[PDB]
Amino acid sequence: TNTLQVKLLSKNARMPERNHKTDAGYDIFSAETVVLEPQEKAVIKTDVAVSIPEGYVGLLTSRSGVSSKTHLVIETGKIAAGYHGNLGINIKNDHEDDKMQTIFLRNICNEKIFEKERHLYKLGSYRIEKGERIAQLVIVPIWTPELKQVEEFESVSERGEKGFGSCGV
Amino acid sequence: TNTLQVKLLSKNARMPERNHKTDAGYDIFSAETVVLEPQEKAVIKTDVAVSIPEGYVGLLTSRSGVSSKTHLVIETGKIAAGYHGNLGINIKNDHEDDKMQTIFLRNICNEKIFEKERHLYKLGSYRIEKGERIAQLVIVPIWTPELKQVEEFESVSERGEKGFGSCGV
Amino acid sequence: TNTLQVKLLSKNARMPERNHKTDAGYDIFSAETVVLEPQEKAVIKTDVAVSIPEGYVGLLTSRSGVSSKTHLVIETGKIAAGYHGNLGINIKNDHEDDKMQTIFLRNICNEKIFEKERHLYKLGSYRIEKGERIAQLVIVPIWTPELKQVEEFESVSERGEKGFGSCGV
Ligand SMILES: O=c1ccn([C@H]2C[C@H](O)[C@@H](COP(=O)(O)O)O2)c(=O)[nH]1
Ligand SMILES: O=c1ccn([C@H]2C[C@H](O)[C@@H](COP(=O)(O)O)O2)c(=O)[nH]1
Ligand SMILES: O=c1ccn([C@H]2C[C@H](O)[C@@H](COP(=O)(O)O)O2)c(=O)[nH]1
Ligand code: NI
Ligand code: NI
Repeated sequence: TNTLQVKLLSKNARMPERNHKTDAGYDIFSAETVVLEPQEKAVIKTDVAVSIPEGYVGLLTSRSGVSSKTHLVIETGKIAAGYHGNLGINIKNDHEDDKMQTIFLRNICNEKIFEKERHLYKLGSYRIEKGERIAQLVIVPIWTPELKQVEEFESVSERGEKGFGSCGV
Repeated sequence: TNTLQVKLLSKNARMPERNHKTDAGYDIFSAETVVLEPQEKAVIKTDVAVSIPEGYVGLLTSRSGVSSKTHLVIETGKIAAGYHGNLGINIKNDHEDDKMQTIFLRNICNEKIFEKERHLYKLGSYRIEKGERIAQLVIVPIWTPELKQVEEFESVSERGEKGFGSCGV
Repeated sequence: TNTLQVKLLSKNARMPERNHKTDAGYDIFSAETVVLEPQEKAVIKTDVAVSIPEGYVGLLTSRSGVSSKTHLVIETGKIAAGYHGNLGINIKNDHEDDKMQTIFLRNICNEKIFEKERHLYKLGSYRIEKGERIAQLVIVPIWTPELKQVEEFESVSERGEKGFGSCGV
């Protein structure tokens, strides 16, 4: 079959988008407005549920814009088949806590947020607005064979017990 | 074929598990007991060898629990076909070194470890116990065609030389 | 078809390599010489363009050597089909800014760079040389079905609305 089922869990949820046939995955939006201070960790709720069929895995991963411009680090989530719960974005503000203060929050593009009401924030703080495009979902097929414990392998390769950790060549 | 070969390299090794037909990959366990101080890097040995056939790649990656609860960051390892050596978990404790001390170690769930014997640790330190479930392996098929150097591409797309780095839209 | 088209954008560009039939992906080289101070972010240009066909995605990802030896963190780039622009390596030097000074730069293998001309650098600084092998590209097939909004899913699974965030079991 060529259909994926999507359940919206609230009015704050936004439907994933795949504009262009050339695009790899689906744009994921935040359903929460959240301020992340330097070094702070959170799981941002999308209020979106997905039904991935067997033989596939979803990759809830970062986008080039947010990750390259800001210190907001998204850990790629392995969305298993059958998981019909709320998709959470595993995020960390990886800006260092330098103990310095500023009156400007930063957006998901590293642009300064101008406010009428003046407030003091810790330098390196970000704000993710409700409805903002911060992640993407890329679904790839998986191979899940039966495991067999062996003492030696059937086919000896030309790479072998090497080579973990090779820099400089 | 629908079989994957697994070699245990020591008695400390633990067999990877795929409970449920709905699960994406295989649970990987640590074979070492290791204390990671803030900002410390290590390669944790599993004492497990795997024989991935050609046309596939293994993804030695994080789990939602450990990564969301703790500052333990696992870099996804690309397990090549033919690599029959020890699978190492590329890990870093990404807690900041604030120079502060505590008498509590943190486990892989960010819970405080209570000890009868009192010791002073640096705040943000974690302990990975031998046998603990800290990673997972997801095997996906790969496309490895022959490369052809061109001056211009055959099919001009509608995405084009764009678009790297787009935030805010 | 079993062919991938590659365009070199400058003389500084280097052709991706896939030595051995056992290897997962293609070795990517830097086209820039760049010094990254602690906590600094950059997008390193490869001056290499690729034409990935539809039904596939490229994974511009780290290698075991650089990532395990150094604090240089590469965020895996999702190279979409049709993207014919310059492939950029999304990188961050994740060494902490301890305010300390040294006369040695570190290479991509964490080895000290010896210089005839003496200079003062911030401790934790790295230098990526033009032509150095720092990344790899692994191409995997993608599933991109049509989306259908539902109120409830057709097939209820045995995993269910669980289980996000499970450590310690
Ligand atoms: O960033 C993430 C990671 C995981 N999950 C969901 C999907 C998985 O099916 C489930 C369990 O994750 P693991 O513990 O298997 O990583 O949690 C998310 O929603 N977001
Ligand atoms: O986290 C990792 C990364 C790599 N490898 C193994 C599998 C690869 O076949 C080999 C070489 O890795 P690269 O240098 O190709 O990344 O090291 C691991 O065991 N764990
Ligand atoms: O590290 C990266 C990430 C992305 N891209 C390119 C490929 C994508 O087609 C395009 C858009 O990226 P996203 O915004 O979709 O992540 O930028 C890179 O060259 N390097
Ligand atoms: Ni990944
Ligand atoms: Ni950090």
